[PDB]
Amino acid sequence: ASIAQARKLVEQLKMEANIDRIKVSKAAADLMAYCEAHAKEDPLLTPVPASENPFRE
Amino acid sequence: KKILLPEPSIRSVMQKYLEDRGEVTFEKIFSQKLGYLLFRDFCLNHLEEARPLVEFYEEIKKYEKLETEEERVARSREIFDSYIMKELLACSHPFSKSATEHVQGHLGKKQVPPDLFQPYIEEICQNLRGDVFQKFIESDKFTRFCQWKNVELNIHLTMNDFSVHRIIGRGGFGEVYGCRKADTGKMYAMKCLDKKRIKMKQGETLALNERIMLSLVSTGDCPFIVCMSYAFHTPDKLSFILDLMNGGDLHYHLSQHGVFSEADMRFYAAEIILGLEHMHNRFVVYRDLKPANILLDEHGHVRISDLGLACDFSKKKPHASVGTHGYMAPEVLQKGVAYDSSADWFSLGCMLFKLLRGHSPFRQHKTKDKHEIDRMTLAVELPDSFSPELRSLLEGLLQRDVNRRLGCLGRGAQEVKESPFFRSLDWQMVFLQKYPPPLIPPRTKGIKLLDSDQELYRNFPLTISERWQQEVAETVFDTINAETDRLEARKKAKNKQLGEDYALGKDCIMHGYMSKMGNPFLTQWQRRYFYLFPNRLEWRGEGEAPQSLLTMEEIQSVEETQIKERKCLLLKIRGGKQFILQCDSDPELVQWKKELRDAYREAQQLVQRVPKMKNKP
Amino acid sequence: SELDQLRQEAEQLKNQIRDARKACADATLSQITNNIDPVGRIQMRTRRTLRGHLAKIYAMHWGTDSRLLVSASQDGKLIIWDSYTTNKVHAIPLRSSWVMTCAYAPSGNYVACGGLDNICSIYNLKGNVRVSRELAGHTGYLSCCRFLDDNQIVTSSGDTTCALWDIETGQQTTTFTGHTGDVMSLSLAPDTRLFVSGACDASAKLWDVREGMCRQTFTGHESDINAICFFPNGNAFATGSDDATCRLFDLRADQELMTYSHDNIICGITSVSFSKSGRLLLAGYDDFNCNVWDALKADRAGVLAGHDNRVSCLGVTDDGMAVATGSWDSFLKIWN
Ligand SMILES: COCc1noc(CNC(=O)c2cc([C@@H]3NC(=O)N[C@@H](C)[C@H]3C(=O)Nc3ccc4n[nH]cc4c3)ccc2F)n1
Repeated sequence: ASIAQARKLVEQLKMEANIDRIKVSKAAADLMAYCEAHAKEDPLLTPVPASENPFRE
Repeated sequence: KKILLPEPSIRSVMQKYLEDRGEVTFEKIFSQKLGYLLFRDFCLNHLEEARPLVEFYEEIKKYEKLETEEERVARSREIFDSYIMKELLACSHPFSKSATEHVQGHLGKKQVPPDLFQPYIEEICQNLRGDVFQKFIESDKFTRFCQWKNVELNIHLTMNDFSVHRIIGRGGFGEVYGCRKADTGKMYAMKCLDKKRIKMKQGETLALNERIMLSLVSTGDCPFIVCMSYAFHTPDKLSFILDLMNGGDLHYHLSQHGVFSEADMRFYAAEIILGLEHMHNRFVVYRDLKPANILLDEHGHVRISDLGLACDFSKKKPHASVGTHGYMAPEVLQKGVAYDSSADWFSLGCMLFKLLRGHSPFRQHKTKDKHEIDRMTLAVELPDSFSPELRSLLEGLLQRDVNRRLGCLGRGAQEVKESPFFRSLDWQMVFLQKYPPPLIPPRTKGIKLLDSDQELYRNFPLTISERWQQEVAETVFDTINAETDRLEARKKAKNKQLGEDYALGKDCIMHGYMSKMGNPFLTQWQRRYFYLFPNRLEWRGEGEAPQSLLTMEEIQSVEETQIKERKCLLLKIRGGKQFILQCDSDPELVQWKKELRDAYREAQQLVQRVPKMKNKP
Repeated sequence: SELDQLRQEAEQLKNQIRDARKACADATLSQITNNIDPVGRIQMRTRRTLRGHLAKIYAMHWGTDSRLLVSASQDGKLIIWDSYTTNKVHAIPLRSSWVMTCAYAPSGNYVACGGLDNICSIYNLKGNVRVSRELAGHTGYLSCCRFLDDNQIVTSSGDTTCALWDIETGQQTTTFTGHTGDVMSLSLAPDTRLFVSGACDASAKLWDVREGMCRQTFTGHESDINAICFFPNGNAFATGSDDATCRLFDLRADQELMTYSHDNIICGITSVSFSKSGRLLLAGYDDFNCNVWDALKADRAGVLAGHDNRVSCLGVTDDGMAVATGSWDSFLKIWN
């Protein structure tokens, strides 16, 4: 309804449109790589023994 | 037996109960007998700011009860020097220029009427209506007021609440007994009236009217009418709790003592007039004034009783031909002819004549003919032994036309007081019962009803607030406060052994004791202290914390249900469950039903607008 | 008119943003991860059951010590549990009964909460426990709050905005406007320089804490976004929604990568969290169950069935050891 808020909408979309994006193949690799480097430090992925599990006793 | 005061925790429920009805103002609590005594007990003792304001007010009240000017002249100066002059010298006189000058003006001129300090009374209340009354509510004296106001609104009188004694009167519809109220020990009279003998004579209308008539006049404590303090019924009878008059009626004493001299008859006439003035001021025509309806107390003073045939003329004037033949005015006998208080003034003249001559002024030759006694009503020669003052009195009281009847000329009962027959009487001394009474009293079947017949009496139960408070004030009020004070102070001083309150510092809406139902077959009622919050209802036992609750979301409806003839609340839950609650009194039940309803309705309309709290598919 | 060309230019920019995203869809996360071995079946068991709440539980948050946790309940209380022993370290009666969310400060000295009272209350734990600040400013209910440190905190409200607060002064330093619907959740990036929010407008937004501006807007959900959680590395985040699906969004790619759904699941998601490695995505559902998802392959790895009412919140400890689940049945259970 207001003219001032329509300008603010176009300016925000300008900020959202003029960013640097990467290929989804690249973004999907970084994620898949992260899960591999820390899969060993994930007690939910790698079952730790009871002596290191604070809840099994 | 004795009155048991509710715990101080009742303050939470009663205060919201009274505030909902605008009953928590200075005007309404100060003008109540028990309210005044507690508000006074608060100012005089527990607030140095309001101490002089009340003593001044109370001294003015004592000044109003002084009998002679010589007593007012001596007191108007003390009150002036102590509460007016001494304050002006200290610049702390918190009153207007008008009030002060109005009093000093009458002082230097030695004109001291009993209403001298009225301009101060208006302003003393103005000084108390504000901050002092607010601190009073915040004090624990207003808590005790809620404790007393709770027992008043929880009064449910049965025959067990009274120790019935001997019979003291018989009539066509029941008997009157002398009884003692076990609560406070106050001696009363119990007019027990048979519902069966009522329908048999189709007098159901008159029964309800007397109680309505007794209500209109039972305020103000009139010493010359038999007024009502309570009214209740059983499935069989109706009960009126009235002033006790164990001296018999005049009809009996007239037949025992004989005709009364002009001086003895002047006594009864004076006190009977003041009683009529009480009704007439409240728009009530007695219509049935005769010696049988005038009761003597133990000393000989008299009151008018049985307002069955009396009716209100505030809205529409009665025209019916009602009363006792021989005492009815011409306007009354004439059907289709509306009349006012004049009937009582005419009935007074008819009655006063009989006290002098033994027979009604119209009952000639000891006739038992009704159509001849009313005939004479529509001259009436007075004997030669009647003095000119008495002769002029009855002459004005018995005028055929109302345009010339004494007492129907504009000023009301004042026209009868100014009669030269009463020139010797000081009517303030009559009101105060200072005159010596002349006479000192020495010591059917085959009828049913129900359902459609007991709805006529559903509004019959009643309690006069002024009467019950005046009864308690003069009996157990002080004794109960002392025993409750010592009993309350122990729990707290003893709770320091055990140990903060669960309602402070949060958004609690209301809290108090309630009894929730367990297994009904075991009569299992768990008395728990509940806490109502905008979204849940918690409860607990003693010493522990609330370990259970019920959410406003679970609550679907709130209904009232009868369980063993006790008012209970039925909460239906969403999971097909039900929850029953019982309260210690009616005001608690009435409030819990409103708040619970308002809580579950406001909480559910609010949850629907919160995406994280509402229910979804 | 100029108002016309501003609505038209907003459409031409929305198209420009959609084309720029499609130009990056050379492959999918499912295609990329077709080779890595599945995680198998995750079989967790209830280690602790936390009893003490008298009504529905609405939110919980873990302390940095991976041991203490705070919960906000319909009973108008905050209970700080010692998950190792189940003892109640603290029990806080709130000034308002309409609490919705709660948070644990990184240092563990303060806790925060709020709800329909439209206030974010800071509770000092350091000897009594009373309110140290009431953060007023929002014109709607407080849906979520997370401490940056003992002096700053971010909040989300039903007034469609978020805000950053200075705890000492109680001021509303910066506000985050942009959403057109009630904001229901916020998640802080690990580096604390950005945070994401989910609202009832079906969109998520990435915000800069320092600049106070919105950088990116992620659409795709068909209904309200009830939960949101950052991927442990800060380059992605997950969202739960009433449309019965979870969605993963990548920042540098600026679009959706994976949808975690099933024709067998119809109810909405109430909470989301990642295992310490980000491999696993846990989600609390309205059907009383918590589903463990394979964040990389989108398969359903496990189910946490132990609540008799809605699962309203969950959270994975910083050490990834256990996961907590809060329900409308008044209980918090620790799975591991
Ligand atoms: C519910 O309907 C009320 C009603 N409507 O018409 C009627 C007719 N009258 C009666 O039935 C009735 C009458 C009496 C006595 N008979 C009288 O001629 N006058 C009375 C003063 C009366 C009495 O004892 N009055 C009182 C009244 C109060 C007293 N306190 N202490 C002693 C008292 C005496 C006695 C019992 C009676 F039932 N009653």
